[PDB]
Amino acid sequence: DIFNRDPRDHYDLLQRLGGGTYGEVFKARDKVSGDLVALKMVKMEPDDDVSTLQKEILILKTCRHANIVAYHGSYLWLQKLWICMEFCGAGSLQDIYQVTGSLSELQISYVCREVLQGLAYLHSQKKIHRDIKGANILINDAGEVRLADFGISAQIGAELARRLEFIGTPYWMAPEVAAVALKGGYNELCDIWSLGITAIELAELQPPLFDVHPLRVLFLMTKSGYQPPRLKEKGKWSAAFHNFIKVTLTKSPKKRPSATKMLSHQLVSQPGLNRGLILDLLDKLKN
Ligand SMILES: Cn1cnc2c(-c3cnc(Nc4ccc(N5CCOCC5)cc4)c(C(N)=O)n3)cccc21
Repeated sequence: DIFNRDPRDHYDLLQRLGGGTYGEVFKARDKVSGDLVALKMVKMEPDDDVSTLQKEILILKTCRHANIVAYHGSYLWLQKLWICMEFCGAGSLQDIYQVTGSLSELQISYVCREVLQGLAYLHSQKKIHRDIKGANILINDAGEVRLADFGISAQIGAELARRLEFIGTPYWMAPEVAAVALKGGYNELCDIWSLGITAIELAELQPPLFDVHPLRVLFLMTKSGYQPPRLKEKGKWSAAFHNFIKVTLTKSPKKRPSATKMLSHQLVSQPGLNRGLILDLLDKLKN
């Protein structure tokens, strides 16, 4: 399950794909088969013991869904944990929309249906993703949509920095999460709000209030009179898209619909939503 060797023994490391609080991701090629993979490297600390690593690796290996990037294996070498996973050729939806411009309503509908399928699985497994945003939803060359990981709980190494990162960038978090370090707590329905913000992000190239200082956003979003965000151009979008934003962005978590409930919403249960819509989007990259 966890190899005691340098990942360089089995893989040719190619370009750095990106990074963040979750670690550094590299594109790699299997030396024998020639197949491409992604390797995420995380620096281990004196508290990351192998018993805890073993426990978290078994969860990484058993949490499997078609809409979540598949785990392939792992290596622990010179205080660095490397996680081998499926390679998503087109990168994240953020990498895509920062070239193509805004996604169409149908493209957003398909992405939301695919993400809701992933979230419904994670929630049935008593997990909360807590990291839904365009940069964390990956696309392969076939137009398939996959969550980069199962969220903040998939983090082995530097978990606290990743868990607290939203405080400096809270734009995608539900009001109940933004009320950090207060009595409230939250549940899996915070993921539904984050999916609603993400649908705005794909339509507008940034989440609502992205230009506002993160500490002012935390302050406003948790005020009693906070009005949940809306799409900026009423006319460009249909009544179904406006309603999907209205219900996913319900301020009270006790009134917000579940991932399974959202899967029957008119926007995501409509005919013709398939990977072909994202193949059309990836063709825009060529020009
Ligand atoms: C939280 N979080 C966010 N991202 C991840 C990832 C992660 C990140 N990037 C990936 N690939 C990738 C990135 C960029 C591009 N370019 C294409 C051409 O335009 C420029 C961008 C291509 C592929 C992959 C993967 N599996 O392939 N995974 C892994 C783990 C956690 C994560």
